[PDB]
Amino acid sequence: MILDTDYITEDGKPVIRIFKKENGEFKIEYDRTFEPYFYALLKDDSAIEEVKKITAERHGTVVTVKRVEKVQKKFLGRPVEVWKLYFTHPQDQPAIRDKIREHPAVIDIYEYDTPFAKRYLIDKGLVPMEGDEELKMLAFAIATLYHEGEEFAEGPILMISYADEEGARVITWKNVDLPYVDVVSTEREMIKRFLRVVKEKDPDVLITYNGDNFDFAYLKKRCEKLGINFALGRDGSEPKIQRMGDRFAVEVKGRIHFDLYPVIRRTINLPTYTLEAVYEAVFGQPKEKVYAEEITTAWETGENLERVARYSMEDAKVTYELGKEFLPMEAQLSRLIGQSLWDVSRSSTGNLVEWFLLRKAYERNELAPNKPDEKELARRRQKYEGGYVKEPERGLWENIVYLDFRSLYPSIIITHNVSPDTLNREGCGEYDVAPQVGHRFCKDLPGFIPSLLGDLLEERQKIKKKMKATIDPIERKLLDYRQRLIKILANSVYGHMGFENARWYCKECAESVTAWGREYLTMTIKEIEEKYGFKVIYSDTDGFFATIPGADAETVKKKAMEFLKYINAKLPGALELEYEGFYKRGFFVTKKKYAVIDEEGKITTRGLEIVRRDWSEIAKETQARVLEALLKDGDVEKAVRIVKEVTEKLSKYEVPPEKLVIHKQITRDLKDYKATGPHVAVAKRLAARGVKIRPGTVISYIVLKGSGRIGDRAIPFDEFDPTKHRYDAEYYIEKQVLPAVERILRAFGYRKEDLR
DNA sequence: GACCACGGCCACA
DNA sequence: ACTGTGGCCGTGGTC
Ligand SMILES: [Mg+2]
Ligand SMILES: [Mg+2]
Ligand SMILES: [Mg+2]
Ligand SMILES: [Mg+2]
Ligand SMILES: [Mg+2]
Repeated sequence: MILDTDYITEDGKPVIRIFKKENGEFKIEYDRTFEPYFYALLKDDSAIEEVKKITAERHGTVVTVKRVEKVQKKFLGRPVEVWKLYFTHPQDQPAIRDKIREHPAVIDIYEYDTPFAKRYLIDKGLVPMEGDEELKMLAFAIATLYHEGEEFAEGPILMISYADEEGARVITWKNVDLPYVDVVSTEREMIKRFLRVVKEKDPDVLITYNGDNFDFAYLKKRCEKLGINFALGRDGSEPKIQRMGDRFAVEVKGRIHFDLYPVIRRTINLPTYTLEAVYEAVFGQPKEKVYAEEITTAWETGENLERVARYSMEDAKVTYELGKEFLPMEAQLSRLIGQSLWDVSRSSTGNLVEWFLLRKAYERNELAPNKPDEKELARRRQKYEGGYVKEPERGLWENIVYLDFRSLYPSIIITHNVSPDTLNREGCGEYDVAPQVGHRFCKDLPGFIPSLLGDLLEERQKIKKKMKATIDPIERKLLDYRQRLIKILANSVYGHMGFENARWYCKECAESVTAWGREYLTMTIKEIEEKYGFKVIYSDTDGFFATIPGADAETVKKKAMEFLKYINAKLPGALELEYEGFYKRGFFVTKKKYAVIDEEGKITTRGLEIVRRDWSEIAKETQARVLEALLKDGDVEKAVRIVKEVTEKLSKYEVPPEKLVIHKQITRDLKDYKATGPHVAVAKRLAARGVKIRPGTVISYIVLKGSGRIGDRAIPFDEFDPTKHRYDAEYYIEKQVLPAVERILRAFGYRKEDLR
């Protein structure tokens, strides 16, 4: 199983290292033959001699062009004659590429910025994380001595915890009498001890939670001060720091540092992403938090260090469990993209399609288009039309079915051969024409994008079959991961075609896809109402809810089964309207806000406040209860009882203040805010007391009793003292709870007055 | 100083 | 930095 790749230098020449795990043991393959290269497009091939003599400067050494090969690749499906420029070392390309672009006779250079070791995974057609090879893992967290107004890592590391299959344990340089605590003297002896434990266990994966930004950085600083060789690398190297936009990530050569924080950021949507919050969300059991002030006071008085030892042990223990939950799927995603788990677990879904496409393009000798320059980025701000959204037949409904298209946009791309290399291609013998936008798409040959999407969705269906037949339990959920990941990857290809900074940007393709989706959807909505007598209640991009007025459920079910047969014969190619589900009732508020109820009894909520992070828990709780009271029982008078009870509780300040917290993210530099809402009024006051407020910070505030601007009297919930503060009951009654339940109960003639 | 457009956040498909 | 479509509110600007 390939685990990562990099390269070292030997007498100037680069050497690819493939970090594998084969037949139970770690091993390193070395390749001294792979040469670095990029392509160049010339006016006349004669100029190759002027450019083969281009020169530049790096490391006090002159970078020159090794050799040049003339090759034929495709660019936009067209036969193009390009010049392959080889170099001796990867670091030659930055030093000389910009000087090459500016030569008179070069139209453009391509694929000039692909990391050498990632280039290798592609050019050699190798796949990380392939095989049944099981990986030995190890989580670790640290405790620190924090004082306000101190430099980062001014204080020592107090505890180092680690967990795996064998259990959780804490090293610490003070006596705590707990069976899982290993005591040493000095923190230098705990760090060397941790190195001893990691080196002995030789784990394939080191799982942290924000170890990209705290744990490894703190360990580094301490190791510099105490003169410790912090050689976690399987080659004996120290952790390597890379830039991650305005952040950092840490490599451990020969291993996979799997930081769970970015992974869980994208995979789960939570109000706050503390280790304790994420653990409760994922496993249903709560995790207790002890704070830095608690930890420092415990360490310097020597008292109650055992609860700090328990916190550190749990940090590692729960970090191992989340590692086991989130790693296998991310290892399947690594397999799909053809990039290392370290990279993929730190990449956006938008970044990954480029890597997948890059690999496919190389498979098909297709010259990857360059990333856009800033002038083209401005030509790419033209907008287009998206999905059709119907104003819901606002109110409550009976016996409704949801019909949705199977992968509407991929079906469209495949069926009509939508690709930048098929758009308005001249001299074809068969075309399809997009509605409204009128873009013609050649069909003589399958295009780049439709070929991959077909291979992808074909593979996904193969996977799902072998899965349902698989006789191994792990391989089952592995295959389950692969096909689930293929579905997400398929429907990010449309988003790519419209993305500002996408290599295969094609606005004409992107708007042709949405145009076809709107035609097909509004057509089926027309046919189901006219031919079959339904009424479409609400329709977003690729589906709709509908029923037959004053009709049975069995009548709605069977007749809808009929309409599916009728409409799927009318639908061309891979388009397919399917029967997603039946629901006994459903309330529809506005566009993007509804909630339906199974005949088994499960409620599904969409877009309403119940699903919103930035709404108080008391409002979401109470609205939920009002939904159940209606969808489950039609008890319009139980719903009003709920609201009157809740408002009475708030007015008596009887509601737990924990339910009144509002979570809003910071998205930019506070310098750059033009409008200051309450959460950025809190933030600006926090930074004024020296708190790091970066993009991503989840402000969590409460509104205290008073008058005037909400922001002027909102405080962080970190600082709510029920003996020194009264929350603003009037705000949470009148500006949170009532407005949320009222949008629903207005359909039955209830004003906010009727809800007390 | 009542009325409102709207930065700004997050949801949906 | 995957897309477009959309609801909602605290805030300050407006005649
Ligand atoms: Mg790497
Ligand atoms: Mg930490
Ligand atoms: Mg058509
Ligand atoms: Mg955009
Ligand atoms: Mg829909």
